[PDB]
Amino acid sequence: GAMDPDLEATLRAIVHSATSLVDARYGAMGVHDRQHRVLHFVYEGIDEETVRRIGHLPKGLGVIGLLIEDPKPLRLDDVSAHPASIGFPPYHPPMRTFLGVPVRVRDESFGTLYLTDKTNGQPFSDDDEVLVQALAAAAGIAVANARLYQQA
Amino acid sequence: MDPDLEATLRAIVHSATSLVDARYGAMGVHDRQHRVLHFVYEGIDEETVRRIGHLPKGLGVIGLLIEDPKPLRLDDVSAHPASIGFPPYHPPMRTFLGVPVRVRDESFGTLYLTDKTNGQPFSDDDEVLVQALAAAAGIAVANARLYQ
Ligand code: HEM
Ligand code: HEM
Ligand SMILES: [Ca+2]
Repeated sequence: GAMDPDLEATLRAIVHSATSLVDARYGAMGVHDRQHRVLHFVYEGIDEETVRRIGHLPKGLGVIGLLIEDPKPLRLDDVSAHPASIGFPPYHPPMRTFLGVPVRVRDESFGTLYLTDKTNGQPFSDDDEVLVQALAAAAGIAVANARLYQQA
Repeated sequence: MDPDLEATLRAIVHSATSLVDARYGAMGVHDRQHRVLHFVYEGIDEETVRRIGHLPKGLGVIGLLIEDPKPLRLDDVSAHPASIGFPPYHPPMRTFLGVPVRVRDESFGTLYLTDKTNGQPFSDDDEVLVQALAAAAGIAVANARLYQ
């Protein structure tokens, strides 16, 4: 099923603001069920043709997985050099700098919010982290409170 | 009143205020009539709150925001034609950014900030960020409304 439309609008807006305000080239959010299973994937910074070429959506593997069990923020300067990295699939843009956070409400997990490749070639900042966390928290509020499906 | 909602709305106000680096931030939630249902804020000391006495009714620029729900971003709130004025003992405030707190179906209130640091006006960036936070608040309110 498609995401509830208000939830989707809210999540795309949160991803866009996060991406813009930390000056990331790419931004993404995975929306999960309560068991960390990826349900939806919201992103920006990649053109449609490149999206078609990559083909398959992410499974929430590699570095992204770390955000789920160690729910504190993670910054890396060369994300795919991390030993948990699965690697980029064919056609995916190479990415180096990373800032990622879990999306939570209290102790419930709702997904992940992560950004890559700060445009000045610089590492993500402390201020960037704090902002990203606040956005994630807002995202957790949206997902937790989102309208559940209803038959006509 | 609702305590877990109230705490959610306060967290959103805190996020808007601190991230934009405003001195003051508020959210007002109204009924279909416009009776206030929630008014949460930060940046003003309890002593000044008592001095003001009466709660806002949602007039002036806020009223405008209720009437025409779209972002409103001003160098000087007192200079807007729809400005009603501050009551006695209210802290002076000058720069203003307000956005609706809403979902597609309905708008429930207004999230608003004043007096960005160093006397600077609120930016487009600030406005977009506040809209994103407000939207999350809008979902939380909608969910609460859904109570029978
Ligand atoms: C635009 C925002 C995006 C960001 C910030 C992002 C970031 C990342 C990162 C950091 C990794 C893993 C590095 C590692 O652990 O090896 C990854 C892997 C991956 N990405 Fe992306 N990516 C984005 C967009 C996309 C899109 C649009 C697609 C597909 C349409 C995609 C498909 C994949 C796949 C299949 C993997 C392999 C790991 C997995 O299955 O989870 N990505 N991405
Ligand atoms: C701290 C966050 C606050 C902000 C950002 C804020 C801002 C504002 C603004 C922008 C106006 C409209 C001015 C105009 O239209 O000319 C206003 C008016 C008003 N304010 Fe505040 N305010 C805050 C807190 C308070 C508090 C704590 C109270 C007292 C309980 C209060 C009481 C009022 C009253 C009575 C009005 C007159 C208009 C109306 O009734 O809605 N304000 N304030
Ligand atoms: Ca540091």
